[PDB]
Amino acid sequence: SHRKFSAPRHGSLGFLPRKRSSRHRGKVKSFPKDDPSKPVHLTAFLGYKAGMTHIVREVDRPGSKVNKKEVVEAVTIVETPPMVVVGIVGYVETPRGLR
Amino acid sequence: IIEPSLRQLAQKYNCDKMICRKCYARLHPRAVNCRKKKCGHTNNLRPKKKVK
Amino acid sequence: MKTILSNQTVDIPENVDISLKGRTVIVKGPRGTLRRDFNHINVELSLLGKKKKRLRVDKWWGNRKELATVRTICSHVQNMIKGVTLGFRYKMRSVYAHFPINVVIQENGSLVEIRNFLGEKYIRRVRMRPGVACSVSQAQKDELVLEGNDIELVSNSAALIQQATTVKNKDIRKFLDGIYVSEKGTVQQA
Amino acid sequence: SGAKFRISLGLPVGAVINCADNTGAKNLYIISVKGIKGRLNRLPAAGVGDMVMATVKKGKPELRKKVHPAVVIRQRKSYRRKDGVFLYFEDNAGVIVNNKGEMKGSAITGPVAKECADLWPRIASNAGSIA
Amino acid sequence: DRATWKSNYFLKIIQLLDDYPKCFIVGADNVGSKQMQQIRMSLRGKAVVLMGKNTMMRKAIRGHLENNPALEKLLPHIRGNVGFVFTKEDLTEIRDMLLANKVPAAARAGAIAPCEVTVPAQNTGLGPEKTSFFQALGITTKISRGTIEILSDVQLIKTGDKVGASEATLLNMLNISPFSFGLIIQQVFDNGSIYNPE
Amino acid sequence: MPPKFDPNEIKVVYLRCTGGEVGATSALAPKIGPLGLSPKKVGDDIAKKGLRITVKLTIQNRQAQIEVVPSASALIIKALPPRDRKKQKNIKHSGNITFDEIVNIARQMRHRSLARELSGTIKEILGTAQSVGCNVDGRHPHDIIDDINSGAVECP
RNA sequence: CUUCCUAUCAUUGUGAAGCAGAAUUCACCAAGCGUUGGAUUGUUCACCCACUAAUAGGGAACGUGAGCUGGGUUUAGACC
RNA sequence: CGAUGCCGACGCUCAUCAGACCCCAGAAAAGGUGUUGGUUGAUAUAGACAGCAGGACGGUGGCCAUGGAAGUCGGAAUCC
Ligand SMILES: [Zn+2]
Repeated sequence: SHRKFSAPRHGSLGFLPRKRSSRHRGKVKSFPKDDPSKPVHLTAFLGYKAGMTHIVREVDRPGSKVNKKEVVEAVTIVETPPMVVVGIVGYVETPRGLR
Repeated sequence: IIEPSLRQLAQKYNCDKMICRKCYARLHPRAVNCRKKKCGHTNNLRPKKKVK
Repeated sequence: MKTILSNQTVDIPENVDISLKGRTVIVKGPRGTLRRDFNHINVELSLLGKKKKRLRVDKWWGNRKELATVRTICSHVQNMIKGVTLGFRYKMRSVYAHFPINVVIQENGSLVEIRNFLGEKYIRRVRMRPGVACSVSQAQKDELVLEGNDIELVSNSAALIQQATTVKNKDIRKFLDGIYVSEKGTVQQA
Repeated sequence: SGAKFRISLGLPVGAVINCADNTGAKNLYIISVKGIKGRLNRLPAAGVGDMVMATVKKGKPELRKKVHPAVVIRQRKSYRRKDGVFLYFEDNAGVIVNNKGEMKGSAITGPVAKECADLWPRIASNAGSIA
Repeated sequence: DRATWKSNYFLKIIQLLDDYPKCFIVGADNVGSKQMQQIRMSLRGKAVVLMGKNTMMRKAIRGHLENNPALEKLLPHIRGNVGFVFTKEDLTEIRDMLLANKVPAAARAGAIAPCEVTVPAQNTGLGPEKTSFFQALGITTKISRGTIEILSDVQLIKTGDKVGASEATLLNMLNISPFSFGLIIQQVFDNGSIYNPE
Repeated sequence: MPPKFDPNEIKVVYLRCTGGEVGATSALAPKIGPLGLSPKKVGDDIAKKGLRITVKLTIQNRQAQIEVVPSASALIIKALPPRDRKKQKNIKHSGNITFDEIVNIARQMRHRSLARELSGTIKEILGTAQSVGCNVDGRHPHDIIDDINSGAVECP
């Protein structure tokens, strides 16, 4: 037969080798595209997650029922000591892929 | 405000058409066969009904 | 079936020189040059006479659908003759019954912004094809003018701004407004 | 503008909430929240300041035994403002209203959540104290 | 063409030449259906008018057979739509009374304009109406001295210009035309003695 | 005249029906008059056989509705036991209303239509402009279309 | 609890009206995405109260009992 | 997959669902100025079909129906 009552699905199939990661740290899978007008600059950093804490700020979204009032907003604290550059790598485009 | 000539100029593009009774296409005013292959170039055509 | 020959001749004016590399007719007149590529169309083109008096197209052994292109090759060249000597003007009028169409030519010949159409707050901007210049008519209160030396780019670029102002979800035979082509002439005519 | 930032819905269908005005009712019996599209096998829930249909189960014989629109004033489930204070009153509450959005009675006892007073101005006219 | 229609065409023209003593070659140039009705209404009081599509061509087959001789002097002169009028009238009356009428016939849509009209800033006749039909193409005209007065005086009317559906209509109520030819005569047939208007 | 008696050259003419009895148009004299400030009052004066429809040309020289019954014979032939409905009188006459001589008056006054040779061609028109008995008794025009030369020069 | 179909209830793009606007009806490419909470009955089905953009129809051994429930059929006890 | 790796013969067909072999697992009534043949009647040098050159003409909303009908429910009628 058909399902008696319709229903939305559980979970998402777009994430479906649901298993332990081979890595331990994040592996950025696609870096932002370079607009060669801009002066050279890095793209990504490497930080450590410390904990969480509050914050209090104003807000100036025009039209919101929360305009020009306090809001409290849960935040993290990602401690980020300066890294150290040690090596350079060059990549060449190949019809197969990147080398 | 719309003028005499302009209205009949507008009626040329929106109001003087031939319609195909099997697929509801919008043919050019002197056609006796439809244009689309999803009804088979049928020749059952009627003028697009002009307003009151 | 299988007609042994059906040809056509293009008498071209004496102010024009036309050259053709096999099937890439290049026409040059008082206003500029035009290049058109007739490939995958299978017609042999010839050119006869001093000053290039006449262009002669040819077509051997052609069935019906393959025959009716001998004139189409001829007919486009006429538009490449006329478009380069005279130059096309496509006059087009703005019909409005709600309240004014506010068209302003933001640049030389492109970005034809169309405000207050049907009362909308959207600024419908349209970019003309290369080499087609749009000007708001000094001659009449509500007309644009598209001048260009190629019918396909001139005529298409008119259909955009006509089609880019379309009433939606309303009785079309009642909401008669927009921008609709009126006159299809030349730059110098008589 | 029309902001109604999510507040923890705490009265599912079946909630019996004390009436809070002088119409003479004493219990609203929620039947269905108004504006909820729902999912398979989930009771609709009515927050604070949400129009919700209700059938008076104890009070004036005129009112009982028919469906009257209602608005939930005070809810017992601790809901969060958008500044981190979790306000929660002492009892469930409500008030009869027309579907045009204006009261039937003319005297509300007890406080009114600030969420309602921002939404239904007619209720905020008669509110004793917008807590 | 048909057969009976063709034999009737043979029958109608052949009688009218015999019925009225002589017949004139009058130019029946482009003119309205009712506008050329009046051409037949004016010219008939004691005369017969006839327009022929294939009656007029028997001149060739007759000229070879030399009846009412020398039609070869008149066969290829009928380029353009000139015509015959079967009358008991004379050479000067046919010419002048058809000149006098000078029909301002209504034109056609999509035509060409070899003939021009000057457009002065005065009144020629424009009754109860709105200038908006002129305001369509940018011409703005005021109302004074009775009819609507077109204040423009520049040569709006040129040679070979395109005429739209509404364009001939404007010249109709102004009663001006880009085809102002009227009715023109220069050729006469008088019982075998060919003449020109006297 | 139409909106508010605009400043113009009004000499308007319209094709109006139903003289005498009102008919189902529920109007006799005006078609564009009353909104033009030109009263239909004087058009009603002419409105007051034929108990039946006509065609009326009405003239309005800026202030005056001078209604004129057109001199077309058919409009006058009819106007001169009750003439009840659903007839069907074959065709509209009694058979003895002297059709051949009502049309004498018309031939001498109708001079605004239908190209005329000698008056043997107006007689073709005004016997065919008729619809009372359709060209006295019921022989319709069938071979009477050549008399413009053989009964015109012998008409007077 | 998963998937699939389209002969489409709503959503994106569009065609037509006896289409002024609002609501609507006929149709096209179209299955990505949704199609509910309950009283009564074992119920599939049905009929109702309420909200909703709509509360469209179906298939997979009339899906699914070493997945459950056993309410009713359909053993043995009984009563009319 | 053994055999056309013949410089095989004449043709027909564009499919945004092509078609591809007895029993056989390839649907119809009906349509298509898609395309290629056939049959029949015409018209063209008393010259064609187009397009340029004029248009639904006027007495006339004929007379009537009155059901409102100047081309319209519908009328013996319905011509010049
Ligand atoms: Zn079709």
